[PDB]
Order: sequence, then structure tokens, then C-alpha cells
Amino acid sequence: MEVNQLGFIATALFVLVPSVFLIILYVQTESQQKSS
Amino acid sequence: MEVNQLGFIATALFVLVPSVFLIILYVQTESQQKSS
Amino acid sequence: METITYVFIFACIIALFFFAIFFREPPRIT
Amino acid sequence: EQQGVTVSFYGGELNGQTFTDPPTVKSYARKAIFGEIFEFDTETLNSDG
Amino acid sequence: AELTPEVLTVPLNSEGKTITLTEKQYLEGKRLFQYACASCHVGGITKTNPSLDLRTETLALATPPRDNIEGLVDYMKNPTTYDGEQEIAEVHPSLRSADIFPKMRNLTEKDLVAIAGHILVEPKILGDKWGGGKVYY
Amino acid sequence: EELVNVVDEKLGTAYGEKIDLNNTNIAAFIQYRGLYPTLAKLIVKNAPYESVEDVLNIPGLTERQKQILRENLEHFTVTEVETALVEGGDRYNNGLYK
Amino acid sequence: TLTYDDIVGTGLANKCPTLDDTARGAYPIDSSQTYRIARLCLQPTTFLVKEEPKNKRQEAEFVPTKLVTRETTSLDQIQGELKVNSDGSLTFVEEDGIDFQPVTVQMAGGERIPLLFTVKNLVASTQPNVTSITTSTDFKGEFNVPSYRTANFLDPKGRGLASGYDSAIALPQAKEEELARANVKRFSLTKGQISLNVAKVDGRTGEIAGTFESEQLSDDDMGAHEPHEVKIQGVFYASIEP
Amino acid sequence: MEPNPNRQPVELNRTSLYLGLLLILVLALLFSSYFFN
Amino acid sequence: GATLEEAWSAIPEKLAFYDYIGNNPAKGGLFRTGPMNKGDGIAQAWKGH
Amino acid sequence: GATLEEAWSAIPEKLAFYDYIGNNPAKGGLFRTGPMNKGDGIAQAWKGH
Amino acid sequence: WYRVHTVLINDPGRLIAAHLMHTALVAGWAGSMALYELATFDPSDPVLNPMWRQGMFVLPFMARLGVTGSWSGWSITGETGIDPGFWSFEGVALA
Ligand code: CLA
Ligand code: CLA
Ligand code: CLA
Ligand code: CLA
Ligand SMILES: CCCCCCCCCCCCCCCC(=O)O[C@H](COC(=O)CCCCCCCCCCCC)CO[C@@H]1O[C@@H](CO)[C@H](O)[C@H](O)[C@@H]1O
Ligand code: HEM
Ligand SMILES: CC1=C(\C=C/C(C)=C/C=C/C(C)=C/C=C/C=C(C)/C=C/C=C(C)/C=C/C2=C(C)CCCC2(C)C)C(C)(C)CCC1
Ligand SMILES: CC1=C(\C=C/C(C)=C/C=C\C(C)=C\C=C\C=C(C)\C=C\C=C(C)\C=C\C2=C(C)CCCC2(C)C)C(C)(C)CCC1
Ligand SMILES: CC1=C(\C=C/C(C)=C/C=C\C(C)=C\C=C\C=C(C)\C=C\C=C(C)\C=C\C2=C(C)CCCC2(C)C)C(C)(C)CCC1
Repeated sequence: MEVNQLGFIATALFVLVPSVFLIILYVQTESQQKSS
Repeated sequence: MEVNQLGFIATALFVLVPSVFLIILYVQTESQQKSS
Repeated sequence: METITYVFIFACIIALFFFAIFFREPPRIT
Repeated sequence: EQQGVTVSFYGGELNGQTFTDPPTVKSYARKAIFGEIFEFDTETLNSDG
Repeated sequence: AELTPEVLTVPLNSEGKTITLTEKQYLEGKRLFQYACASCHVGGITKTNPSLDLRTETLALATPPRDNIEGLVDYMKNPTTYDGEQEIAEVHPSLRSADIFPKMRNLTEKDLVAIAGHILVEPKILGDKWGGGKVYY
Repeated sequence: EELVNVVDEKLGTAYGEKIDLNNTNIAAFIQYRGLYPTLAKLIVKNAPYESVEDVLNIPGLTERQKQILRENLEHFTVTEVETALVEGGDRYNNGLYK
Repeated sequence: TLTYDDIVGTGLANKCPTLDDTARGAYPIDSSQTYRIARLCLQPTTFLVKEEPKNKRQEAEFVPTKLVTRETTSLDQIQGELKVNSDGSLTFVEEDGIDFQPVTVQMAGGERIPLLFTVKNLVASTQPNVTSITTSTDFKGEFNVPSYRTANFLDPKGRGLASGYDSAIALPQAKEEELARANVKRFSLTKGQISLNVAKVDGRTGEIAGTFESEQLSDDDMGAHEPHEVKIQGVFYASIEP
Repeated sequence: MEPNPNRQPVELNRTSLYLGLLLILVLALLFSSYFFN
Repeated sequence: GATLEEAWSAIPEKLAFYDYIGNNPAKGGLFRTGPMNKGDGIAQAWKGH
Repeated sequence: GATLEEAWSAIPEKLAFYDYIGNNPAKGGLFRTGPMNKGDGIAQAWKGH
Repeated sequence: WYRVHTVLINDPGRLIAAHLMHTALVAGWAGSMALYELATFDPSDPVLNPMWRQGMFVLPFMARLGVTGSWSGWSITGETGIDPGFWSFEGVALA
């Protein structure tokens, strides 16, 4: 159809920026005990 | 111009998937000593 | 696209499910 | 039509003219609902309407 | 002092002579109506055939003109289509109505004289929500 | 080089001001008296009329209906039969009620 | 000998009668007596759509489609005087009868082809000179193809003909000078052809059974997309009578 | 199911990225335009 | 001293254009992602009342 | 027994199409992002030698 | 990271799961590509618009070894009245 060439870019980001935020603070946590 | 409506997503991501990867392995690192 | 996105955001709700039903950090009775 | 309508433009760009053929007159009335009708270049920035 | 008798004052026959109604005899046209016609023509419109309505004009044009008590009475006695012929009592219940859909058996003159009033009385009440169904209301 | 709404263009003519003994849907004959129930059924069950008068001819009429047809003649009219206007038995039940 | 029940839900109530195998003697006509055929019937076997090849000089082809509309594709109970002209040939006309049958098919790709299998108006014409409907007699004649949809059919957004929205309303100020194709929705009318061949009749009765063909066009879909030609065949049956 | 020993800690220093974050982010600038075409 | 025609001629573009709805904030939508021009189009001129 | 005009008519599309350069992978480029069709257009029919 | 995947050089335990996975991301990418390739390969013509025209990278490999029929009802041949069973670019992918 006739979608907003960037609607996808916004969804993709908005699902990484916020999401990654957690795959960041989480990981640093398990390493609170010299682990991956 | 008449670029590739998806040169963006392509770019932007390639500078986030990898990049964020480091911000991840790195971040857990300073937590190797109960820190941010 | 538009559909490719829809099937993706979805297939991760499926991963996110698998992950919290088997990668549940056991609840400790202390 | 059955009541056979007709528009005439006074002032503006289309000024001086009088359209009779139903299609047209039907046309302008519908663009009149929007008030005063103007000419929009939709092409340039690919308007959608 | 809202439904004055000059409004209950309806044309009973063709000739042009008039017979007036009471606040009383009206209710019955109605009470009757609903017992008797409700099924269809509710609000003044035949559901079996939307094409035909109980509007004052309609009746007036009909044949024989049914915009008069005697007329709606004629009908309630002998049922015929718009325009002259084809006695339709073998379908449309009427005092004829060979004992069919008994809703008719009982009634009397006191009754038919009134129901028929109710029909011509209404539009005088309900602007024309009387002939128009669904769209109005 | 342009296409146009077939039906509502006929609305700039007769049909759409009087009665088209060749198109108009049946129940439009309830507009005057002595015409509905029968003559109408007849007015339509008979092929279109190349001239409003041809009504009067119709095999079967009684001098009386033949009468009515004449005094109500001043109201009827005719223009090309229109395929989109009466194909699906729309002549009779034009799909639309009260 | 069989009842509405016997067939109810079966899947044959849509199949024309089988003129008992073994009975090729013909039915004789008069011209002294006028005939008619109680019921004409056209049950189909398979539909065929002409492929619209991009290339030109490599002749259009007729591919087979698959009956998607659940079995509801038959015309049984039609009629219209079977007159004998001052020739020798017979010209069955028509009047009442279930001639229309909206039915769709799914082309080889993903395409959906819908059509209204019909014989409305029909005009049969036997071989120039026959005295009795002998096996292998024929009728090939025309008939009209209305439009898959009357004047009242209203498409997705408002629009239509007899009474639909005027013009694409979802878009207020966009230019309609292109949408037009579907803004105004005109109703089409073309003629298609049929042709019947017999290969079975019971002279005593008049039950002439056989096959048929006919080429009608798909759906014009109002001012939409130029139609598709459809070839349709099957087995049929008509029963003559005084 | 006793824990796993071959699970050493995951190594990465604060300028290790300062080497990579550059390389990738700059690598981006170049190879970008060829994406926009 | 002016004709029905010379009359509207007087009312200038700017004023007419405001009497257009496509310039009523009120007609938008939560997801009409863009400058008015994308919607109705780049207002090119007045066709005349 | 055939004419210069009848001769090539024999040679079928498929075959003529192949002798086209645009169907020669040799002509691409590292950043020609997609199916050959985007490049020279969706091949419709042969124009004739 | 540069050594982060050395945690398996020994115990073929969590080592097979690695291979067991890469190899599910591979066939995971298999059919998924096909649905994609599949979901855009206009079959309508094989003479001026063959799979190899409209860039098709996985499709071509199926045909070669057999699967040429599709549950859509066509075939990379031209023919229209056949259809292998579950082994149509559909199942192959689905598979
Ligand atoms: C076949 C593909 C594959 C397989 C079988 C493995 C298998 C393994 N990886 Mg691994 N990895 C991969 C691809 C793969 N990787 C890729 C493409 C990257 C980019 C970095 C990594 C980065 C990586 C790191 C830093 C580490 C591993 C580790 C490991 C071991 C633990 C698993 C874990 O890390 O989850 C994979 C974790 C990731 C973050 C990669 C998957 C997720 C991202 C990176 C890929 C795409 C985005 C991501 C998937 C979004 C959510 C991912 C989610 C699974 C966390 C295990 C042997 C080690 C381990 O887990 O503990 C030491 C470890 O430290 N991997
Ligand atoms: C014979 C076929 C084959 C072989 C030998 C391999 C081998 C490998 N794969 Mg693999 N893979 C294959 C087919 C194969 N794959 C197929 C068919 C798929 C799906 C279609 C995958 C999907 C896959 C994933 C998701 C991952 C692997 C990974 C790996 C590596 C695991 C260990 C590692 O550290 O790699 C060493 C790493 C390399 C040799 C990478 C070199 C490749 C260069 C050219 C990178 C290209 C840059 C590209 C991404 C541009 C965008 C940049 C952006 C990613 C930031 C290993 C080299 C893992 C990996 O590589 O770790 C990060 C991993 O996460 N594979
Ligand atoms: C002697 C018979 C035998 C057979 C037939 C196999 C077959 C296989 N081995 Mg294997 N292996 C064997 C002996 C065998 N092994 C021995 C003696 C050792 C010890 C040294 C190993 C150590 C080993 C490792 C570490 C790994 C394998 C892997 C594999 C698989 C490779 C991937 C593949 O097959 O493609 C895809 C598979 C198919 C197309 C068919 C799959 C059929 C499955 C397995 C059904 C049966 C599995 C399940 C129900 C239980 C049986 C498991 C087991 C019997 C194989 C393959 C199924 C893996 C591999 O290399 O690739 C992932 C792998 O990582 N093997
Ligand atoms: C179980 C057996 C099996 C079978 C019958 C298939 C069949 C298929 N796969 Mg497949 N696949 C399998 C297992 C299988 N796969 C496994 C276990 C994985 C990992 C998860 C995959 C991952 C995968 C992907 C990503 C894709 C396929 C695809 C396909 C299809 C096209 C690929 C092809 O033509 O093969 C080509 C294979 C070869 C030509 C074999 C080459 C291997 C080398 C040359 C042999 C090396 C031998 C070695 C040196 C030992 C010495 C030999 C000795 C005798 C001397 C085809 C239907 C493609 C597809 O679905 O398209 C429709 C596709 O994209 N597969
Ligand atoms: C600006 C234009 C000029 C040209 C470009 C300039 C940039 C040049 C920088 C490159 C220097 C040499 C090569 C770099 C290697 C290096 O740097 O190595 C690592 C750096 O980080 C790294 O990058 C580690 C590699 C991680 C790259 C992550 C991006 C890849 C995308 C992942 C996608 C996942 C799906 C760190 O080294 C390590 O250093 C210690 C660990 O911190 C160890 O003890 C070892 O010495 C080890 O070598
Ligand atoms: C009991 C009170 C009723 C009254 C006073 C009444 C009155 C009328 C009148 C006056 C007409 C024709 C008027 C015109 O055409 O202008 C008519 C028609 C009709 N009525 Fe009633 N009616 C009554 C009840 C019913 C009921 C209960 C039915 C249920 C079947 C019914 C069915 C019909 C039908 C089908 C017509 C169409 C006439 C035709 O055949 O053309 N009526 N009625
Ligand atoms: C498509 C695509 C692609 C690729 C890729 C992608 C897209 C992605 C992804 C993906 C994903 C993202 C995926 C997935 C996944 C998921 C999974 C694989 C899963 C799972 C899950 C599970 C397994 C589960 C769990 C469970 C539950 C839910 C509950 C209980 C039961 C069970 C256990 C089952 C391609 C290249 C072709 C193209 C582009 C796009
Ligand atoms: C996305 C996108 C877009 C665009 C964009 C944007 C606009 C973005 C943004 C962005 C942003 C919005 C970003 C941000 C950020 C951030 C920040 C800002 C941060 C931070 C932080 C900080 C801050 C840190 C640190 C520090 C230090 C070192 C100490 C003190 C100082 C400081 C705090 C700085 C759009 C929608 C159009 C489309 C889609 C996509
Ligand atoms: C981007 C983009 C695109 C598309 C796409 C794609 C195709 C993507 C992809 C993607 C991908 C390619 C992704 C990936 C990934 C990943 C992975 C795959 C990972 C991982 C990992 C892992 C694996 C983990 C874990 C685990 C566990 C839990 C244990 C064992 C098993 C395993 C290992 C799984 C394009 C170019 C078109 C455009 C631009 C944008």
C-alpha cells in the first residue's frame, strides 16, 4: 500500500532504543558477580 | 534527491546494532565492581 | 514491511514468552 | 439537474465564467462545502488530500 | 388544552360535511388501532407493503377516496386495493375477512367510526412522522 | 473523452420530473388515482412506449382505464430504456422502501 | 419418486436430469402442432478463462479454473416457446426461469475471477431442417449478459450507481481527475453466445439431454477493470411438450 | 544440573569501545552514502 | 460604484484563503503526520467566490 | 520457403530476450540494490530485430 | 568478545547446542526467505520475466532439484493443471 516510508523506521527504533535500554541495565547486573 | 527511502534504516541501524553491542559488554564491566 | 514488521513484533512476543516460562529465575523460599 | 443548478465565479482566478454542465457544478459545490475554493498544487509535495 | 376538538374535528364523508370527536372516543381509535393494526402500519405505514401509507393525502387520492370516516369504514367492512376493484378481504382482515384473524370479529360501529378517526386525527398531531417510517422518529 | 453517471444524468430530462412509462419503478404510479394496482402492472409488463400515447393501445384495456390513461396522459413521459435502470427487476421492486 | 428430503443436502439438487442411458430415437415435430419445453437445464463441468498475455502475436490461451463458489452453479427451470419456422429448423425462445447464477473461480495464480453464468434472453436455433430432434441436433444462439451487479450495489467506500456516495469521500481535497474510473460507476450490457448439442432423447417423452458451451464475459465491476472472457461447458437437459 | 565451570567472566575495557565505537561509527560515515545511493 | 464582478475582485487573496477550512486547525487528525501543505496541497491560488 | 519479414517471426521471444545485454550479469554494479527489473524496466514484449 | 565463544572448545555439551542452533537459524532463514522470495515472485510470465529477472535468490535453487509446483496453482514451467503435493515452494518453505 501507501505507508509512511519511515513509519517502519520509527517502529524499528522505538523498539530498540527503549528495549536496548534494558538489555543494558540488565546485563551490567549479572556481572555484579563476574559473570557474562 | 531521489535516494533509497531505506538507506536510512539501513544506516542508522548498522550504527546501533554493533555500537549498542559495545555499550553492553562495556557497561556490564564497570558493574564488575558494584557501580553504574 | 508493514507486514514484515507486524510478523516480527509478534514473533518476539513468542520469544519473550518462551523466555519467561523456562528462563524464569526460580522463586526462592527462605 | 432536475432542479438544474449552475455556478458563476465573481472575482478570483476563475472569474467571469459561468459553468452549466451538472458534473462541474456538482464538483464546485462539493469543494464549496470547504468554504472558498482555492487551487492546490498537490503534485510538488505529493499531497494526499 | 393541547388537543383541541377543532383538531379532533375531522371530515367523516366525501361531500365535505364534518363530525367532531371527544377527548374520549379518541383513545379508543388508538387502543383499537394497536389491538387491531399494530402488527403493521405502525406509526402510519404498512409493513406488508411499504409502498402504501395511511397519510391524509394518500387516502384522499385513493379510490374510493378513503380520507373520510365512512371510507375507512367502507374499508374496515370491505377491503379493496388502491384504485377501485379487487376485493382484498381474503387476505387483508376486515369485518368481511371470513372470520379470519378474529382481531376483527368483535368490533362494532362505535369501534370503526373511531379507529378511522384515529387515522385522520394522527397526522394532525404527528406532522407527518405519520407516513414516514425509520427516517423520522 | 469522459464517462458519466448513467442514471442521474437521465435526471436532467423527463424521467426525474414526470413518469417514464419505459423506466420509472412501479410504485411511482401511486402518485395519482386509478392508476396503481392494475394499470401500472400493465404499464410495465408491456414493452416500452416509443411515444407516450402508445399507452392507450395496450391489449386488454376497458374504455374506463383507457379513459384514465388519457386524463393522466399529461403526466406520463418516455425516454430511452436504460439498462442500469431496470435490469434487475428494479422496475418492479427497485430495492428501496419506506 | 424422490422427495425434497431425499436430495436435501445431498449435492445433486444442482445437477440436471440424466436422460436414461440408451435411447437415441428422436422426437418428431408437426408444424400442425406448436411445442414448448417444460424445463431447460444447463449444469456445468468446468470453467475456462482466457489468459490476458502481455505479449501480442502469441494467441490468447484458455486455462482451467477451480469452482470456488460452493456448488450453486446450475440453471434448471427455464422456458420460452419452441417455434418451428417456415424452414425446418426450430427456434426455442425464452421467458421465465433461473438464468442468473453468480459464481467465482480462482485462476491459476492467486487471481479471483467472478462471473454470472447466464442465458437470459436466449435464442435457440436448430439445424436448418429437421423433422425430429435426432441425436446431434443443435441450437447455438445468443443471450444477454447484464452486469454482475445491479444498480444498487455499493462498493467498499460509499460509492455506487442507483444510490451510492457521489465520489471518494475518504480523500477530501485530492484530485479526482484520476480516481474517476471508479468515482462514476456505469452499468454495462453485452451479449454472449451459447450452443447446445444433443446426444440423448426419449421420443415418447421429449427429454433431450446432451452438452453445451457458451462464452460470456467476467465482471465489468462497474467502471472498474476491463472484463475477462469465460468459456463454460457441461451437460444439459430440456424436455419438449405440446 | 550443577552450575557450569567453563563460564568465565566476559571481558571488555572502557577504551576498548573507544577503539571500536570510533571504527564502527566512522566506518558508518563512509559506507553510508553508498547506502543512500 | 462597482459591479458584482468588480466587487469580489476587491476582496484580496489573503482574506479569502482564511475562509478556507483546510486552515482550520480543527480539521486535522492525531496521525496526519505533516505540514498543512501535505494535506490539501500547496495553496496555489483563489478561484474566486 | 520464407520471407525476411517471416524469418525473424520464427525466432521466439524467450530466445530474442536472451541476446539482450540487460540480461547479462556482467553489467551490474555493487550498489544496484535489487532485481534486474528495477534497472531497465519490467520486460513486456520483444520489439523485433 | 574476541574470545567470548571459546567457552565451548571442550565440553561438547553446550557445544552441540551451539551447532544445533546456528543450524536452526540457517533453516530458520530458509523458508523465511522463501516466503519472502515466494511472496514477491510474480509467476504470471516465464518468458520475459523469469525468476532470475526479478532477483530471486532462493527460488532458483528449489526448481533445480525438483520442487517447481506451488500451492498457488502454477509452475515455473508455464503449465497450470498440475501441482506436486506437500512439496511445493510452499511446503518446502514451510518445511
Ligand atoms: C548461531 C549464532 C550464535 C550462537 C549459536 C551463539 C552462541 C553463544 N553465544 Mg553468541 N553471539 C552471536 C551469535 C551466536 N551466539 C552474535 C551474532 C553476537 C554479536 C555479539 C554474539 C555475541 C555474544 C556475546 C557477548 C556472548 C555470546 C555468548 C554466546 C554463548 C552464550 C550465548 C549468548 O551469548 O547469547 C547470545 C547473546 C547475544 C547478546 C547475542 C544474541 C542477541 C544479539 C547479540 C543478536 C541480535 C540482537 C539480539 C539477538 C537481541 C536479543 C538477543 C537475546 C538472545 C539476548 C553461546 C555459545 C556468550 C555467553 O552468553 O556468555 C559469555 C557471551 O558472553 N555471544
Ligand atoms: C558454511 C557456512 C557457514 C559457516 C562456515 C558459518 C560460520 C559462522 N557463523 Mg554463520 N550462518 C550461516 C552459514 C555459515 N556460518 C547461514 C546460512 C546463516 C543464516 C542465513 C548464518 C547465521 C549466523 C549468525 C546469526 C551468526 C553466525 C555466526 C557464525 C560464526 C560463529 C562463530 C564466530 O565467531 O564466527 C566468526 C564471525 C565471522 C566469521 C563474521 C565474518 C563475516 C563478515 C563478512 C561480517 C560481514 C559484515 C556484515 C554483517 C555487514 C553488516 C554489519 C553489521 C552486522 C554490524 C562462524 C564464523 C555467529 C557470528 O559470526 O558471531 C558474531 C553469529 O552470531 N552465523
Ligand atoms: C554414528 C552415527 C551417527 C549419525 C547418523 C550422526 C548424525 C549427526 N550428528 Mg553425530 N555423533 C556421533 C554419531 C552419529 N552422528 C558420534 C559417535 C559422536 C561422538 C563423537 C557424534 C558427535 C556429534 C556432535 C558434537 C554433533 C553431532 C551432530 C550430528 C548431526 C549433524 C547435523 C545433521 O545431521 O544435519 C541435520 C540433521 C538432519 C537433516 C536429520 C536430523 C535427524 C534427527 C537427529 C532425528 C534423531 C535425533 C533425535 C531424535 C535423537 C537422536 C540423536 C542422535 C542419535 C543423533 C547429525 C544428525 C551435530 C552436527 O554436526 O550438526 C548440527 C553436532 O553438533 N554429532
Ligand atoms: C534433512 C535433510 C535435508 C534436505 C533433503 C534438505 C533440502 C533442502 N534444503 Mg535444507 N537444511 C537442512 C537439511 C535438509 N535440507 C539442515 C539440517 C539445515 C540447517 C538448519 C538446512 C538449512 C537450509 C537453508 C538455509 C536452506 C535450505 C534449503 C533446502 C532446499 C534447497 C537447498 C538445496 O538444494 O541443497 C543444496 C545442498 C547441497 C548441494 C549439498 C552441498 C554439501 C556439500 C557439497 C557436501 C559436502 C560433503 C562433505 C565434504 C563430506 C564428503 C563427501 C564424501 C561422499 C566424499 C532443499 C529442499 C534452501 C531452501 O529452502 O530453498 C527453497 C535454503 O535456503 N536448507
Ligand atoms: C577513523 C577512520 C580511520 C580508520 C578507522 C579507525 C578505526 C580503527 C580501529 C580498529 C583497530 C584495529 C582493529 C580493531 C580491533 C580492536 O580494536 O580490538 C579491540 C577494540 O574493540 C573492538 O572493536 C572489539 C571488536 C568488537 C567490534 C563490534 C562491532 C562489530 C558489530 C557486531 C555485530 C553483532 C551482530 C580491543 O582489543 C582488545 O584489547 C584488550 C581487551 O580490551 C585485549 O587485551 C586485547 O588486546 C584485544 O586486542
Ligand atoms: C385495524 C386497523 C387498520 C386500518 C384502519 C387499516 C387501513 C388501511 C388502509 C386505509 C389501507 C389503504 C390506504 C391507502 O392505500 O391509501 C390499508 C392497506 C393495507 N393494509 Fe391495512 N388497516 C388496518 C389493519 C391492517 C392489518 C392488521 C394488516 C395486516 C395484514 C393490514 C394490512 C394491509 C395491507 C397489506 C395493505 C395494502 C393494500 C393493498 O392491498 O394495496 N392492515 N389499510
Ligand atoms: C522474516 C524476516 C527474515 C528474517 C528474520 C526475521 C524476520 C526474524 C526473526 C525472527 C524471529 C524473532 C523469530 C522467531 C522466533 C520465535 C521462536 C523460534 C520461538 C519460539 C517460541 C517457543 C518455542 C515457545 C514457547 C512456548 C510457548 C509460547 C508456551 C508453551 C509452549 C511453547 C514451549 C512452544 C528474512 C531474512 C526472511 C526477511 C526479513 C524479515
Ligand atoms: C528518532 C527518529 C526521529 C528523529 C529523531 C530524534 C529527534 C531523535 C532524537 C534524539 C534524542 C532526543 C536523543 C537524545 C538523547 C539523549 C541525551 C540528551 C542523553 C543523555 C545523557 C546525558 C546528558 C548524559 C551524560 C551527561 C554527562 C556526561 C554528565 C552531565 C552531562 C550529561 C547529562 C549530558 C524521527 C521521530 C524524526 C523519525 C523517527 C526516528
Ligand atoms: C536489518 C535490516 C534489514 C533486514 C534484516 C535482517 C535480515 C535482519 C536480520 C537479522 C538478524 C540476522 C538477526 C540476528 C540474530 C541473531 C541471532 C540469531 C542471535 C543470537 C543468539 C543466540 C543464538 C542466542 C542464544 C541462544 C541460546 C539461548 C542458547 C543456545 C541457542 C542460542 C544460540 C540461540 C535489511 C538489510 C533488509 C534492510 C535494513 C535493515
